[PDB]
This record gives sequence, C-alpha cells and structure tokens, in this order.
Amino acid sequence: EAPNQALLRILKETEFKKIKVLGSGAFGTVYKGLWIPEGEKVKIPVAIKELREATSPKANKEILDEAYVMASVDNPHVCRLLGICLTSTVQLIMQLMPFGSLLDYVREHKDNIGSQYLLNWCVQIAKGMNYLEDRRLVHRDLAARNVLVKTPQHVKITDFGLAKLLEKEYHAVPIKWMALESILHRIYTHQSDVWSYGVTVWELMTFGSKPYDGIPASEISSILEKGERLPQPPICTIDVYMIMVKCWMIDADSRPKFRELIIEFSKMARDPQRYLVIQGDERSPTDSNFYRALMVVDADEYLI
Amino acid sequence: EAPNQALLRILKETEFKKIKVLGSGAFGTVYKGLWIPEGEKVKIPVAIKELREATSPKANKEILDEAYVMASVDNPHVCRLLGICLTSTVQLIMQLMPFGSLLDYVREHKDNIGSQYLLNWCVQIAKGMNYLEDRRLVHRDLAARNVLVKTPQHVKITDFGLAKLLGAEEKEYHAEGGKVPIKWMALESILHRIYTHQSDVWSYGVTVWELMTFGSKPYDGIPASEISSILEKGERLPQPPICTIDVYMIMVKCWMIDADSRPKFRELIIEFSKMARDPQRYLVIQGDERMDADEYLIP
Ligand SMILES: COc1cc(N2CCC(N3CCN(C)CC3)CC2)ccc1Nc1ncc(Cl)c(Nc2ccccc2P(C)(C)=O)n1
Repeated sequence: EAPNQALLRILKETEFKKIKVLGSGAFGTVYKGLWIPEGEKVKIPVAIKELREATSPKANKEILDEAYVMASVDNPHVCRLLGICLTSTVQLIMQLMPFGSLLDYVREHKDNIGSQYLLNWCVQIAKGMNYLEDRRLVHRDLAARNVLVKTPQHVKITDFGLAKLLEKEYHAVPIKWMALESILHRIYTHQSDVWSYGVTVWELMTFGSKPYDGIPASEISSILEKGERLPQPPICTIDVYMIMVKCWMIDADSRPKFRELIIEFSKMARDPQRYLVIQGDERSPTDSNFYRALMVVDADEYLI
Repeated sequence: EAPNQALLRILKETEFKKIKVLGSGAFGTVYKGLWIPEGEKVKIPVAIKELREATSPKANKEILDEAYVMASVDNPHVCRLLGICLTSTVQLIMQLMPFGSLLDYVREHKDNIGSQYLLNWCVQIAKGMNYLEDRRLVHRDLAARNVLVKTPQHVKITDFGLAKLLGAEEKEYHAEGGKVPIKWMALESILHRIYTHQSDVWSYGVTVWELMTFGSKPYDGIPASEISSILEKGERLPQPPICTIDVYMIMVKCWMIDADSRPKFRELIIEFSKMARDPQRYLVIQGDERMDADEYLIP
C-alpha cells in the first residue's frame, strides 16, 4: 500500500481536564474536557474516552485499535484525534468544536438560518460518512448532537465508537435515531448509518425538533414496522423529503448509498431556494451558547 | 423552476383497514377501505394498493416514484393520493373512486348513457392528460380500465405504475422490455419502445373507441402479436355506430402513424369541448333525448 504517516500525540493526564460526563457504557465512558497544552494561553474543547477498567488486555487491545483508526482519519468532516494518553485507564482525546454541536446551533439560530446553509450541511455530513464508509468504518451513532460546528460553513461528525468490518455485519442506546434492523437485532451496517443520516437531516430541517417526541422508545420498534415515519418538515419540498423517506425504508438495500446522497444533495445545493422554502430566506454568523459555557480556541487552529 | 411544496403524508397501517378486495393485478392487490386519521374524527373512504413482493430495490424505487407523481399533481381530473404507508411492502392510500373504472361503468350502463356524458368524459380525460403533458410526464398506460368514476358527472385518471418523467432535455422516453398492453400503445412504442405524449394521444385514442362502443375489446379476436403487422398495413379500429364521422375522425387522427401528425391534447380539449356544446349533433344514440368525508377533506 502506502505509508500511514499518521501522527499520534501522547498527552499527559495533567494537560486535559474532565469537565462533565457525556455518555457512559459498560466498558468505557465519555467526558467533556478542556485541553490546556504545553503552557499556551489557549484552551481547546475536547472529548475524552476512558476505559472503565485499567487491566483488561482484550479491552486494551480494542481501545488502541480505535485510537489507530481515529488517528488514521484525516477528512475535513470527521473530527481529528488530538491524542491518546497512556494512563492505567487509557484515554483518547477526540477534538470538539468551540461553537458546539449543530443541534444546539440550529435550534438557537432558526430565525436566521438560511436554505443554502441547510443544504450545504447535508453535503458535509454525507461527504464525511462516505469518507468513513469508504474505509469499512460503520459509525453507529450519527445525529445532530454528534455533528459539531467549526464555523457555520464547516461541520465535522464526531467519530467515537466506530466499527470496522475486518463483513456484512458487526454487532453492538439511541432508539429514535436507529434503523429497524438495529432495534430488532442490534446490528449496524453502513446502510443503517444511512437511516441515522436520514433522522439527522430531519432534525436539521425541523430546526432541531425532537424525533418521535414524547413517544416511548419501546414503541418505535412497532410504529416503524407499521410504517409511521417522521412527518414532512414544513420547509421541505417533496424532493428533499423523498430523500428522507428513502433513508427510512424497511428494506436496507433500498436505502440510498452515501455516494448518491452527496451527488443528490449538492445538485439540490446549486439551486438551494428551489428545494427549501424558508420565510425571509433572502435577508447571520456568530457565536453559540455551548460556546458561551466556555468563556476558546479551535484545535485545527492551534496545531497549524 | 418552482419549489415543489407538495407534501406526502405518512400513515401507519393502524389508521386504515381494508374491507374488500377491489381487484387482483400484476401490480398486486388494491383494497376498499376506510381511513380514520388518528387525531381526526372523520372516516374517509379510500383505495389501498399493495404490490406482490417488496424484495427488489427496483420494486421499491418504482413504487416510491409512482408515489412521487401522484402526490405532487393537483388536478381535478387526476385521482390524487392521500398518504403513503412505509411498511415492509409499502402501501398507497388514494381517494376511493366509488363507481369503478369507466370501462366497468359503461358496460353495465350501455342502456342509459346519453351523448352528453360521453363527450363530457372525453373533455375530462383530455384536460387531465394536458395537465400531465404540462408537467413533462408520460402516463404510458391510459385505457378505460385506468380511468375511474368518482361520479357520472366527474371522471378521473389513475395508475402511474408505468408513468415515466421526461427531463427538460430529452423530448421522448425509451424503456426496455417491460410488460405493456399492446392494444393501447402507439406503433413506435410497439416497435422501438419509444414513448412520448404523442404516443399517449394514440392511447387516448383507443380509450375513446373503448368508450364509444360501450366497452368493447379493441382488435378483439386479434392476439397481441399481429397488431404491429395490422397497424403497419393500415387496419385500424372500425367506426362506433353511435359515432358521427366528425367524432370518429378524431380517433383516426390519433392512430396516425406520424406522431406529430397526431393531435396535441391541448387541441383535443377544445375539439371535444365544442362538440359538447351541441352534443346531439356529433353523437347519435337512440333514446338520447331521454337519458364520513372525501376529497372534501382536502380543503
Ligand atoms: C368502489 O369503487 C371501485 C369499484 C371497483 N369495482 C368496479 C366493478 C367491478 N366489477 C363489479 C361487478 N363484478 C361482478 C365484477 C367486478 C368490481 C371492482 C373498482 C375500483 C373502485 N374504486 C377505486 N378507487 C380508487 C382506486 Cl386507486 C382504484 N383502483 C383500482 C381498483 C381495482 C382494480 C384496479 C385498480 P388500479 C387502475 C391499479 O388503481 N379503484
């Protein structure tokens, strides 16, 4: 092949600080963290994955393979891996963006978010996944909360808990955001990621409304077998919304492939106003509220 | 062009039940039913279509594309669908045309169909098909069996399982293979699998002769294979007895070999709307002097 001239930074546990916990699991747990590196004035937002136990050689094998893949990931729309840290409990530092996640952004800015932006993010999210899918990497948790805002023009999808097919499947919870075949079998393919990519665009178009809200997670299995999907967002034409219906096809192969979505979504992004209808579309970028919590330096800016 | 703000509603199959099979088909089965929107306290009678097997991705893509057209058309003479059900095998929920195909309607009632309705029914098909010509669409299976009767006064068009859309660039569409009823199709479609609206004027043509004879079998004894031969040779369908030569000439100008020689639907609307201003004059039928909610829920 080619040399994987990928770089692996070793940070010291006294450089990063765990602020609060994000997710948790049997083995492993994910925190919100601030990185203060090598005596600079800058503080960079990050998320840190910690093996819950420090002596488990099968678990320690796993957490390094993931470090391996996250460090091999070099794409503008998948988060970089800032560095690992060899405590007893091995830690991974993925970067975060200073402005926060899309969902919190889209919710806070829906009276000045435009049509060219919404369609421009669908290509960035789809570009990022087809990068991942290009690598036999399944993502298993795509959602607006896991798409971070670098600049209202650039978004990356966080890549913790990726699943390489080292083949037609790999097993492994976010019920609203999952394919039926995931709820009933806890199996994740790339086409189940397409389902997630579906629900992700829905959260975007609705300006951050909650998928299947109030409804219990035990029903979603059933109210999917029976054919209820998310409704049409108001601003969606029937061209946009057919993409979303196709992502939630019960048949997995009937679902759009990721290479297709970007073709389809940039074509619709060259005439943006023809596919999305937003009141006042014609007549602004700024800071967020996740960003207000921190007061604040992008990690892509420091390491340059 | 214009943003297509046509929405499609998604319905879970708990919101409708099927009461009666209206017909088995190669498409599959279509049922008669009541659809009670959850939330709403109306029942709306509906017709529910359900293909044989959702095994192929091609089968799914051709049912969701059939649903894309039906959902975005707002024409009075184009049967519209209410919503879709994304079950394992998807499901289509359309307004129930209570009276059947026109093909069924005019055999049962050959004894009580005056000239006014038959020419009114031809102005209505032509208006729906000129809506479809305006949306760059080719229906590709028009026939009295695919024209449904919501009321004797008002007829609508249906079954876009074979409908195909044109780009702005190409003026004609060409499929391969397929299974299409040979007796309703223009000669170029039989012979080159070419299609275009001018091939659908020919279909419209056969649809009238269907109506004008009160629902006969076109080329009845003739099997499908010979029709290419017989058309090339200049055989066409005979004159309906009810028909004047003014009216039967129009069906002739449809089965014209040259597709642009054939008449545009825009013309067909005017030519038949005049004819319905003096209907006794262009059609001759002995006796002719003598003879829950709905799509009211849409607005
Ligand atoms: C209840 O109203 C109907 C009655 C019948 N009848 C007509 C007489 C027929 N006869 C009666 C006498 N009997 C002894 C032998 C049979 C039985 C079926 C058929 C159809 C509708 N309405 C209806 N609405 C919407 C649709 Cl969308 C649809 N579609 C549809 C219905 C049936 C078959 C195919 C279709 P398609 C072309 C694929 O939509 N169909």
